[PDB]
Amino acid sequence: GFEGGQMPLYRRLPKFGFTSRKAAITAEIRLSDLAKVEGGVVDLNTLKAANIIGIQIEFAKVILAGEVTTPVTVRGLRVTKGARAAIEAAGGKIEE
Amino acid sequence: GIREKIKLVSSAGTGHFYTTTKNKRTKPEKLELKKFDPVVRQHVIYKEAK
Amino acid sequence: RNGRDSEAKRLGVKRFGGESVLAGSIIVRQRGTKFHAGANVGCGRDHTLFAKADGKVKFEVKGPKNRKFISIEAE
Amino acid sequence: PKIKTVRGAAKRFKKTGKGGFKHKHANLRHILTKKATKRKRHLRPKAMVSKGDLGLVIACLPYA
RNA sequence: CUUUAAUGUUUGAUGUUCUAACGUUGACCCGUAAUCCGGGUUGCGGACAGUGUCUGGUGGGUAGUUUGACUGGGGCGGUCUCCUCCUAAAGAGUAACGGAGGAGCACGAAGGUUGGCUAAUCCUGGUCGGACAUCAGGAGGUUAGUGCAAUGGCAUAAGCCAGCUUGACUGCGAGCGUGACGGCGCGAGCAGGUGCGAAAGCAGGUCAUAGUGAUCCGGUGGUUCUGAAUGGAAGGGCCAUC
RNA sequence: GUUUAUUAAAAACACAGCACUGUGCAAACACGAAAGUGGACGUAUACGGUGUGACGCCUGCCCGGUGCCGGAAGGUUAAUUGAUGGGGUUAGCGCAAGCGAAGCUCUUGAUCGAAGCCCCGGUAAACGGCGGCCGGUCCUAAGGUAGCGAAAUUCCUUGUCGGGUAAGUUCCGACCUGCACGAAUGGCGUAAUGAUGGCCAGGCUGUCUCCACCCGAGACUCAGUGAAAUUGAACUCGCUGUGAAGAUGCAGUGUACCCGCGGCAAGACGGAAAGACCCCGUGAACCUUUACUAUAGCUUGACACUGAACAU
RNA sequence: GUAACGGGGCUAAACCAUGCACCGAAGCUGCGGCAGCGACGCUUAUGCGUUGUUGGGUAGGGGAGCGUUCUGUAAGCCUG
RNA sequence: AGGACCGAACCGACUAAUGUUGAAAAAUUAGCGGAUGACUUGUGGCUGGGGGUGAAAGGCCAAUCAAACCGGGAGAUAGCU
RNA sequence: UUUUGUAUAAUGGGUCAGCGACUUAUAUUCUGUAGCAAGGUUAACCGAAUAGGGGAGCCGAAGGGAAACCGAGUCUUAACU
Repeated sequence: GFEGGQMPLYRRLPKFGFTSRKAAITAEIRLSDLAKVEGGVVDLNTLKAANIIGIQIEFAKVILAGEVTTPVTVRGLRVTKGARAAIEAAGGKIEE
Repeated sequence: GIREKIKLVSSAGTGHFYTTTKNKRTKPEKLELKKFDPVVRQHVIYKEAK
Repeated sequence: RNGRDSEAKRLGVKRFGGESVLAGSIIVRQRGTKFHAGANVGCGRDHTLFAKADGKVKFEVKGPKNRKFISIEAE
Repeated sequence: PKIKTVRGAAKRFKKTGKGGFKHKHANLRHILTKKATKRKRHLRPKAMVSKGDLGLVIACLPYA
């Protein structure tokens, strides 16, 4: 980053933002991962068992990515509108 | 130089203010103008402050 | 006593007669209105002439004072 | 040893989807009365680092 | 409960006295046939002196350093950022300690809009009137004016005058120009709300181009975005601003 | 007398003398985290520091500035102490915006608080300073006195006049328009002393006109032993030109049979030392100071060690 | 040291104009060879009767190799 | 009597020549200053490097001194050759 | 060698022989190559030890926003053509 004594880009531009501690414990679940779980029911503890999310993740949210082709039960996880439609199109269920 | 900075504060209580300058020596009367307040989305009287 | 100058302003005709222009392109940058504006040409606050419609640049001389006008002809 | 991130750059830049870096604009911190509202409105959004500076930013942010 | 007399009584203070802390590089005894040290007796000082922590002043005694660059060597002098002209070779751009001048502001009207208007100079006649004050007409046609340099512009006036006003608005912005970059600049048009005009429309400051300072640290107003067990709060972010 | 051992011996240092100043003895001061030691087994006729530097005549005026010393009405001022205010939290009340005791808590900072600095006076053998104006007056702290002066000090300058020489930028004497002397960072003289600076004279001379001859040690030859610096390679001439700009080496031309020895130093930008001058490097080291930031030491106060009575 | 045609020398062997000829380079053509970059037709892990064209080079970038010691291949092969 | 005088030893070092790959990393020859004093000299001891010592020249402290020598941090750093 | 420029009278080398200078470690990005492929791969460790186990982890398949948050969208804005 040295520029011959000209004030470099990183010192020339301002700082912005802050780092959230919620983000490190939030995670994202793709639709492909819903069938990798064992038992057919989807939840934080069973996803952790199936190694989809880390041990320290406390919050998860299913998103429309991939395909789901089996009935699946979701509990205790947020779900996007598209992921909700995709889950319910395959005879699934979503619970809060 | 002489001409000092002031703010014109909304009379709608939104806390919105414009910022301008004024020559205090000549024309010392407080400035007052109808300006647009975006918090309430109306034209409102703004009064000199600071 | 004479070691001073100002940064050159890059003024002049940026887009010449007959060339195609998209709307909003500066035609000429100028101190004062050396070129005036005609059809589909707007004058800016610093007298910049820009195209208000997509077309082709045309130069002309009009009026009693033989003043130069920039117009945009819709292609 | 691991490369050490330059933490000032870690605070000044964020990586985007395609690989570019976003940043906040300079000249929007403290002499704001004399500046036109158009200028400040255009400075407020974020911007993408340019080609000439991409190499320097990437050197500074190895783990971005 | 208002006020006001005193002391046992708690620390504040001045003073004087005292001895038991503490000092003695006073005397004598002992350890001890020893100008050290220690103990002891006695005298002289005495809560002073002096030492520890904290604190204001002083402090080249000592220490660590800084004391620019350009530059027809270096130094002394000058300069260093911005705007106008010329050099600059009829697009842009273009150097020298090349030739000449300015800026580091101003204005809530000197901004916006509607309506209206047209200068300098001279000639002639006319009270105080002079070469030059106001008036009347004539020639003249911008030789004026522009808030401040210069260049380029300006009569549809961008110059002058008056009425109403706050668009010196908020979010955005097709598309362009100019920069290595940081950035700078112009911009039709869309949403909101507004001023003037019967209306068409004009208005996102001023005839244009100088009037400026990145980042970090921090101060103020707003914003429940975050808030380290939980609820707050501190602190941080975002917006406006110093 | 001493001094830069190894380019400087002196006008430099020291010195007897003198002045100021500090020091009352567990002295000041110094070496020492300290104990202790020197000062000194001394005691103001002593000891330290500082300056000047025998002796003779002397040593003028100024305390405005810096320093030191003394004294003080008052101003500001640290640590410590913590009056009052503001905010967070929650008991509670609230058909609720919201209010909000106590406790803990963040923040403000009333009051007390020494020296120092501000102010007054002294001190120049402390650091230092010492006029103009018109033929009385402004300014200042005071306006250079005595003595000396082209000087170890005088730029113009080889100042002017004189002495000495045929001829004297040197020397001696006088002068005074002292660029830019001056009185203990001493002024002016001074007999004696000096491997001290300058000038003049007698004597003496190979210093010189101008060199000659001679005696020894090398040089030269012979026998023995046997270095050094330097060195890209050499079949290593002159001139005129040219050329990274001063040619043995290029171009043109001239001269030149091969090789030693004794000599001399014009060139080989000869050898020796990565120039010491100059400049540069955000190089180094030392020294200075009212550069900055610190700090030892000194000094002020508060708390601890640290108590009792008494009076106001 | 001639030293202001490079020299000799030149009254042209100087200058002007006009002609035809010759010399003259690592330029161009001729003959033989090497390499690269392409495009081509037979053809295919391609090369060629072919064809056009390229081939000075510092800093530097890219491609392909030679050789040295050591390890396996290797108790193999060579060697009194 | 004398920090008196001339002058050997002894202590020094003013001038000149030589020498400068020296006889010698400071000397030789000829002259030269002091030479009873603040003299000189032998033996032993003490003062140590931001320190000593200095009749003071930044002099001397083992041929080294505007901060000795040895070992270490250490392959300091060198935008320079 | 260094330079705009060196036969240069600019540096370096007396000659020979031997030695003498882009390395190693760990990260990270790109290129070639090999395996696997919406998957890829293990570290320490165990282990009769280059096997095999070990998926703790790491990168990838989802981005936007300072963030909560939303999500093939999201942010900006009261809202975007």
